[PDB]
Amino acid sequence: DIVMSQSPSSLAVSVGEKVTMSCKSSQSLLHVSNQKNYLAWYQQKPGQSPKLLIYWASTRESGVPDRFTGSGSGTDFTLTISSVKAEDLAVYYCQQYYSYPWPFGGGTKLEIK
Amino acid sequence: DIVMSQSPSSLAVSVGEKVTMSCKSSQSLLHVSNQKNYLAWYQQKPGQSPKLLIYWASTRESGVPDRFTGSGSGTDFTLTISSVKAEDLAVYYCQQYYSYPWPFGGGTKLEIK
Amino acid sequence: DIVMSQSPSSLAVSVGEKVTMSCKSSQSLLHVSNQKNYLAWYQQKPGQSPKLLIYWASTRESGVPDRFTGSGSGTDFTLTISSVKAEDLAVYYCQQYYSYPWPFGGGTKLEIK
Amino acid sequence: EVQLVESGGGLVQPKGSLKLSCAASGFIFNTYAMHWVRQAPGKGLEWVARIRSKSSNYATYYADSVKDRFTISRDDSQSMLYLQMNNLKTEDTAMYYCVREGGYYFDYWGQGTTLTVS
Amino acid sequence: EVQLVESGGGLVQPKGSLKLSCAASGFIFNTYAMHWVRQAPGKGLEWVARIRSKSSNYATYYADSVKDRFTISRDDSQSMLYLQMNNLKTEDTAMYYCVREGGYYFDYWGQGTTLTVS
Amino acid sequence: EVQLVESGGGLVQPKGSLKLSCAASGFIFNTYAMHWVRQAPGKGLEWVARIRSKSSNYATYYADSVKDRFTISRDDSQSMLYLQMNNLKTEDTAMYYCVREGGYYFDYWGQGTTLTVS
Amino acid sequence: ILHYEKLSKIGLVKGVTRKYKIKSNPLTKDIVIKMIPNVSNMSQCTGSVMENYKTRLNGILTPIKGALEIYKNNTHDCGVCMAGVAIGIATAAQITAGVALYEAMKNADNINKLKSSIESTNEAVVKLQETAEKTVYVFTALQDYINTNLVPTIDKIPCKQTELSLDLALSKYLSDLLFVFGPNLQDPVSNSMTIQAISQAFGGNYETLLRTLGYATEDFDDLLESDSITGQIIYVDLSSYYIIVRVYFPILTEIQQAYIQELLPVSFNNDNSEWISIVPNFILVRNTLISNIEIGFCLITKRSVICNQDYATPMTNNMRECLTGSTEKCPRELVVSSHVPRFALSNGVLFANCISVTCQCQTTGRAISQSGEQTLLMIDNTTCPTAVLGNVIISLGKYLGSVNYNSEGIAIGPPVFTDKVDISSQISSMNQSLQQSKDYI
Amino acid sequence: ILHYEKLSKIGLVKGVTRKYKIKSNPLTKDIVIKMIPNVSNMSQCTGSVMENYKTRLNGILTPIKGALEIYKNNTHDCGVCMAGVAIGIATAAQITAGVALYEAMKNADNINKLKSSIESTNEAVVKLQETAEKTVYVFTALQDYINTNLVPTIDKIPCKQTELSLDLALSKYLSDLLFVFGPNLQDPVSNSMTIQAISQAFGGNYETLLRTLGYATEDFDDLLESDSITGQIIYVDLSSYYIIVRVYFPILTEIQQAYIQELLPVSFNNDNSEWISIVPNFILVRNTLISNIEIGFCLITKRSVICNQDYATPMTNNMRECLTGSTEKCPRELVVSSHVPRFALSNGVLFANCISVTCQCQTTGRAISQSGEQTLLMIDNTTCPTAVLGNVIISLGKYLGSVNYNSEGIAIGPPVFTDKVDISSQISSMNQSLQQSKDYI
Amino acid sequence: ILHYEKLSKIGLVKGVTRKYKIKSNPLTKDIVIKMIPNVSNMSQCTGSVMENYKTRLNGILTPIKGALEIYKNNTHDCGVCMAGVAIGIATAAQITAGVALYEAMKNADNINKLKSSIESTNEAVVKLQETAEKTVYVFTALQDYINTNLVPTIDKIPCKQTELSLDLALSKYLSDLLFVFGPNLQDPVSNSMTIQAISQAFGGNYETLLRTLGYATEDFDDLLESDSITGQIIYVDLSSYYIIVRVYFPILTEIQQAYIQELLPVSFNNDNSEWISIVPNFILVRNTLISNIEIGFCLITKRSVICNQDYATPMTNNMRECLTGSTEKCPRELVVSSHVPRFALSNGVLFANCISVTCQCQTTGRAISQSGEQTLLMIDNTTCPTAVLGNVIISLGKYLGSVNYNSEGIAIGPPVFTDKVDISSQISSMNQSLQQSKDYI
Ligand SMILES: *[C@@H]1O[C@H](CO)[C@@H](O)[C@H](O)[C@H]1NC(C)=O
Ligand SMILES: *[C@@H]1O[C@H](CO)[C@@H](O)[C@H](O)[C@H]1NC(C)=O
Repeated sequence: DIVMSQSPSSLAVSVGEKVTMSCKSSQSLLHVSNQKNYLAWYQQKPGQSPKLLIYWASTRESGVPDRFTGSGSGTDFTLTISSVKAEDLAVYYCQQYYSYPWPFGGGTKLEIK
Repeated sequence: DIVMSQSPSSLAVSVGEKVTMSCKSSQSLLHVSNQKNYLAWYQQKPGQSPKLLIYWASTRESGVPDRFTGSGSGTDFTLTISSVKAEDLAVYYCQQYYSYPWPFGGGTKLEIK
Repeated sequence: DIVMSQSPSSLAVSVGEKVTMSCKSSQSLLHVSNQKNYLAWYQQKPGQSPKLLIYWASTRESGVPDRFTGSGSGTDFTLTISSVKAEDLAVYYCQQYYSYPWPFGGGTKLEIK
Repeated sequence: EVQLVESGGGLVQPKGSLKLSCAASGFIFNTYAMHWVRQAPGKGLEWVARIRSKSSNYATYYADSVKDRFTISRDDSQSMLYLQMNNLKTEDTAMYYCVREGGYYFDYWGQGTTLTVS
Repeated sequence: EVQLVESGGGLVQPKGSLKLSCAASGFIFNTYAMHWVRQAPGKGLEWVARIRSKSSNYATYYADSVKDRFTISRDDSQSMLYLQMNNLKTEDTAMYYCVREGGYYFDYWGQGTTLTVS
Repeated sequence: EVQLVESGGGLVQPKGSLKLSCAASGFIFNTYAMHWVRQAPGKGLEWVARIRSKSSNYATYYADSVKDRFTISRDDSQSMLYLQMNNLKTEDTAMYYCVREGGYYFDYWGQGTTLTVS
Repeated sequence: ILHYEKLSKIGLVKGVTRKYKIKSNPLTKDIVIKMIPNVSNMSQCTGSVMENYKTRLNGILTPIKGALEIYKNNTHDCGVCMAGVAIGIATAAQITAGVALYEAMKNADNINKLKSSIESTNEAVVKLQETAEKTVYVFTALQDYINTNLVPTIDKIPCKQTELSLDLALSKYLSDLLFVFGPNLQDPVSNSMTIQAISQAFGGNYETLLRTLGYATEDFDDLLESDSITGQIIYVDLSSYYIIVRVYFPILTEIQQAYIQELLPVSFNNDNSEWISIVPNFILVRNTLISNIEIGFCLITKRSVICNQDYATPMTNNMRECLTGSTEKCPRELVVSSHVPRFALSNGVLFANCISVTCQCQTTGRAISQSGEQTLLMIDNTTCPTAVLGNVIISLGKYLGSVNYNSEGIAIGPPVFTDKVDISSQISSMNQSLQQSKDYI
Repeated sequence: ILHYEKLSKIGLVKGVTRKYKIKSNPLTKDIVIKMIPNVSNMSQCTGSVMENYKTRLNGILTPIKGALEIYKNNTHDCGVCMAGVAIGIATAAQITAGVALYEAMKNADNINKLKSSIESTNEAVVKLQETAEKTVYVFTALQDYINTNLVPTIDKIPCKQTELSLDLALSKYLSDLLFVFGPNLQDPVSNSMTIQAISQAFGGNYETLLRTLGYATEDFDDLLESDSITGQIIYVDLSSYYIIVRVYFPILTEIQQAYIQELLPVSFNNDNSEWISIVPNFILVRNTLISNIEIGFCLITKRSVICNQDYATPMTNNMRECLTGSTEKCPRELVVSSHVPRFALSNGVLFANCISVTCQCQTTGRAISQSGEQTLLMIDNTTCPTAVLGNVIISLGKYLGSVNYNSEGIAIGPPVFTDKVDISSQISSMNQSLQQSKDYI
Repeated sequence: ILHYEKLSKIGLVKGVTRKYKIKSNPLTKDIVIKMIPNVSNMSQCTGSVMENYKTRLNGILTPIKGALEIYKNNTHDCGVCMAGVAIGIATAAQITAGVALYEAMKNADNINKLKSSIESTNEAVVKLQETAEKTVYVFTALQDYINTNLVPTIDKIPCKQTELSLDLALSKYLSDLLFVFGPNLQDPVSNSMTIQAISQAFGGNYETLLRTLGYATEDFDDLLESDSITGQIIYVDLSSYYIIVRVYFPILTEIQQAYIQELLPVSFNNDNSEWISIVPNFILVRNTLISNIEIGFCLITKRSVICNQDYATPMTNNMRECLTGSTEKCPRELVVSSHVPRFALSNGVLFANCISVTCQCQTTGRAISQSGEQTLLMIDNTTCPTAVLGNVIISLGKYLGSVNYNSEGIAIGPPVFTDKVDISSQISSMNQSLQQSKDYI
């Protein structure tokens, strides 16, 4: 089993500021043959169901705004928002879907100043 | 199973005339490796046992007169007598010996005018 | 099983004389791959345990004097002493260790004149 | 287009049993694998169970905490997903989500249904 | 040189039994396969049964009409061929021929023996 | 350095039994195969039995004359070799040698012990 | 009767269909090849290299004549009659070649009457036209080099250097010749040696021989590259040092009701892994009979497969059943490399492993998604009129087949390993398991 | 995680460790190759050989242009757009090569404006430098031979001989060319053809092309010998008879956390017999993953293995377990020949089969004896500082590992046979035994 | 102890018997090869191509000297003494070759004293005869071409063309050299490289080297074609650009009580089908021991098999039992092609499949008939004195063996499939059947 960790647990940002959060895995998520990383980023707004943001390491789901960027490789991954709006108030999760038991991360809460 | 058919059932010829009969099979009798046709022509005179005339498609049995000729390939075969004598009064059969159940043809009776 | 024979059974020799004894096997003792002969020569003095003299066809055991020589191949083998001393009063055996049941020879007794 | 609707939640006594249902529409149901994911009040997301399609012989997977108590099943003719839960404990009170797996990642999520054990 | 002589034919009652024999001479008997061929009065030729040599484990073949009623056998020491027939019907009245197979075609034919069922 | 000491010989009645022991020192015992070789009074050498090491599953070999009467065994912890003999005959009176096999030839010989049957 | 839909679902996308044709019905021509040049115009200082060259060439050429004498002594008119006791041991091909060798002897005897004219040629290519019965061509190995290099330089350099240059040229020619005409030539009676190998006696210039003899077309080049143009040595002269060669020119006949089908392999997805089917890539169909073909000996063009011999080989029943629809009997192998083909195009329709490669539709701007339960995706213009795969943008046609292709699954086969050491290890493991099972029995 | 001690005990002595590197990131250059020489200075008696040569060359060159026209007609700007219906059937490599062919068209069009200057060159290597945009090099196939041999001899020999010499030279050039540019070239669209094969249009002199284009280093030679320098034909002219070739120069990138380990096989003793382990001699390790590698397609240097593509292949579980310590799963084969390696040196330590070879110590003068129960013998300077094995006397280092190496035995594997006919026989025997076991069942 | 009657009945007709001989006991000679020509007589306009050629040649030749320095630094008198710690990792062959390299150093040092004379040679072949101790031959790579082509032309053409011609010749020489002496040469210490490969440094003219050194016979040609004549590089000069090579000339020794037997395969009839036995065609017998042989590495002549190394390989017990009479253990394969051998001649006796081919007797005019139960027919003159098979009429001898050959049958073996993909499919099928049988267990 691969253990998933997130940092920071909470972070307060102002409108228009650039923000960055990090996700780490105990083992490499890179596939041997097709060279793909099996990591996903999900967003959950208060009172709503979770929504998929990034499904590969850096591939955006349809309808996601251009300001979200996923990056990284191996065991280190990063989610970056260039300019956080007021509608980005949510909790973000990183998940690995390489193998059983497909665990989620701890989550990172975003706060607006 | 392969079904054998003969044509005509009966035919009346005069002495010195050229005659021809046909045999047909529902499937090809040609062997894949040695390129041989597994068809035989037999002759039966009245009151006598059948006698082998042609054993391959065109190979004459020893003692057969030179005026008998076998020809054809695939599913179509032909027995030709260049000049029928009075001693050719008999019934002719075509047979396939490629596989089970080795059926005989219907037979073609020859009549002398 | 391979049968081993020795010749002569007994032989009387004087001091300083060259002596030669022969051993024969019913089958070849030469190994197919490493080209080695599986024949050994042992010496037994009166009232003592047997001692190994030659272990391959011609290889001397450590401590054996230089005057002992083994030679031969196939089914014919020879033990030669260039100059027999008074201390060579013993019985000599040839043995094959190629396969079961590893039989010894009959033995050759040496006598001093 | 893709729609997942959960039902069957409520309040149960401890050591009881209850079955949750998920109705799917807007896509070909028998092609995809399905998941159940639960979230405790105020806590994070936790994977529960997975069922595969007919081409993979309907292989099922369960989490450690519910390995011998939960059962996941599917009905392709009615396009329905079922989670039967027995020997319920006070640690199982949560919101449950029916999840459509696309590729190997979690593609679509339902609204969720509430289970309370007391 | 090659000679085949048939014997054992005659008149039998319906639902009876009879055994036909074929004596061969002029060739090495245990090398070749043997056949029985029957001809109804005024009709064409019909293959009945085939037996193979010792190198092919004495494999036997029968026609559809006589599959469970006829038995073909051979004796290499006496160079004899036998056809044992049980449950005889009125459709079996015919002339029977012992046939020597050369190559894969029918090489030599005997004189034939008459079976009448009435 | 290499030392082999035999013990246990003596005089026994016919149809009796006796066990001989061989103590080895000066080398690593569990690496080599061991042999017993007997010599009748005034006659030549005769091979008796062979035991192999642990890497060859302790395979044992016996001569024809003692095939069902003798048993060879080894103890690697004590570095000991044993020959148990039953149904002893008057043909077994001889001097016995514990032999260390080096390579495939007989490398080292002991002093020997005397067996008399009368 | 190949089931192309299921094979495509397992990663075997159908390719082009080719015709099958084999050589037959050759015509014959005769040529003379001289292995020693004419040095009469530099004979002032040829030294003694010609005698040494003659000795070496005689030593090379004696065994070939010895081998031909075995069949020449024991053949006569009978219509060709052979003495089997004198020959002793032979194959059928050797006997047929000996019959052909006997047939060529009349023309060889007609040619051999021009020995004086052959010995006096001083050009690289010479036509002997004494009578129409023996109109022949003579090719001399090193005549051009001597005529254009050594002769004009005679008065310029010291001709010790000329002698050394001639010796070096002769030695280089012998070094080239020994690969073909040395002790490797054990059976010169046969007629399976190609014209390209024979041309080593003329410096490897088979174009000159073929252009002097006949004509050139596209079928001529196809015959040349399929090794169908062959030659046979019929006479060796040990005094004038020449050989007589009979060249065979066949024609290509097309075999009716026969074709060769090609399959393109594409990797497919199963259980977070990449797989490739282990299936023959070329299939021969003759009169609805399916078989293998050893295509390494044949020439593959865009429209046909050309061979000098029938190369059909048998196929197991399980492979034949797999090719006709039983996909559970088709073996597969795991992919551990990053360099494998991942999509293919057939009849304007795309077959792609979109789990491992990025597929998206340009018409709508959306990505094309493959479920983890599917092996491949079939893409046509009904769903995506124009697809982009990296740097290529391709428009698509309409798929002919089932409308529910992507909604129907397939049964998978067992994984295999094709390494030779792995084959030995698998054989040992299966034998040990069988021995254990018998031990239980 | 290879268990080197047990593998050495079974006869697999560890060798050197090499790095893994593959080609990537190529740069492009363009050259022009002319297939017909300029004969304007001997045109008094060229005869009519030039017309025949032109006809033959046109027949050779037409199918290549026909094959390129398939992709040139169906490609346009969309950023490359392709018509899949017109193409019909293709592989991924062919589509990528077609994209590259479309990309090269602008430079091809720039070069094609110098047709008059190309047609008038009369040297073997010519630089066209009209503008910096189209600075190109032109190579002519037989210009040097004509300039240095035929022209100066025009007044010395009868020029019928000159015409025959020119014809022979052209025919020899065509004979050399047909191997590469004949009907074997079925797919000219791809870019996998090496520069060495392309240089056959220039007489096989790829050194001149590479020296005129770029530079030479040790990595350049390693790239050249690994078949990483390739070229693609992008334009064919049927009137002036020249081709335009794009040459790719890649760089070698080293793959991180990957290495290749070599094993030296040594025969060992068991039950009065000689045995050799059947184990792969080259093992690829990437991120603690063990796999096979097809090393026949790669170049092996002293410090690295160089390939133009990833050649990793899967390995069975039993072989992986054997390589990690389970010696009872490693197959072995009997030795019946007298020519096998019997000792090896690793880190200054000797591993020798002293049953079959004579080992003795020079320091003490005594022989080194191996028991019949042991497979090999490890010799280092703790027991023998200097060992003599026949005619070689070698001083030894200290072994790193277990102090009780020679006192600990190993478990042996099952014997195997690796002959092809033996493989078929073993398959038949196992099938018959399985059928008998099922018959009992 | 092969059972030839039963093997002939199963289609394996005995052929000729050959002797077995291997190389041994070589003698040594030493030669010097110069890789740079002398251009002192055109040095007016050599330009600057010589400096570039020297730089490229130095880059080529440096790694070989670096590899030789590893063994030259760590070897001394001890009678050859080696430092195993400095060498580190080596094979037995490398150590033996290093001993030979140390042995050649005295003659190398004697030769190296003539450096000034070596540097001043201006002929292709030069004999240095200062003292009988160092009588050596020097071969220069391109001296003949420069002496006979470029120098006499100097006053005729502009010598810019001469410079370009020299550059092209040097580049062509380097292009030829790089195949043998490039980075492929990883281990120059060994002595397994043939004289043909070494001659690439002299333009591929090994005939000149061998003729200048020694003599030529039939055994010389057999040794040359079996790759028994080898050479070893012992000294490299990076200032004058030459190498010193030691050439080994062995002799062929015949192995007693050993022979090689050939079997000719003939198709046979069974159940309206055509079959071919899957049995090795060459069998090695040594002292009544039967084994396989890798004959692809050897040279096959009419009377003997010649190899540079013993190539005996083991054989399974089932195949050995099949070869000694157990015909039920011999595998067979179905024939689906129309091109197979159908008869053979052995000791004047014909073995023919007369079911598939037309056999008739000319003496009586009657056809020869085969029963459908028989595999083959043996034809000799007791039944048919003269047989006609198509266009060949052959008289026959008397068969030695059983008088009742055609009246006695044989037991048949199991059919097999020898295709590689078929092998994988059969392995998978057997494994699945074994798994099912274990599931029942
Ligand atoms: C492609 O375009 C060329 C130039 O217009 C034309 O000659 C040719 O017929 C077209 N089609 C093919 C298949 O080459
Ligand atoms: C070997 O000796 C030479 C000559 O002294 C020296 O240049 C070189 O560095 C030494 N070592 C090696 C590894 O060549």
